[PDB]
Amino acid sequence: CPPPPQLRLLDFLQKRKERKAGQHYDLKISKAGNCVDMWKRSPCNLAIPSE
Repeated sequence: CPPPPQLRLLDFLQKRKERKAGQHYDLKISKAGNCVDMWKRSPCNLAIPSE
C-alpha cells in the first residue's frame, strides 16, 4: 500500500536522486568532511629540524 500524505517528500527525494550526479571543478577531497568534533587533534610528534 502507498504512503499517506505529509510523506510525499520521500517520493520527491526518491524520484530526484535518479536524475544524475555531477559537478565540474569539484574542490572537495573528503567524504568524511561531514564530521562533528572537528576540533580534535591527534598528538603529533615532530622531528627536530636540522638547522
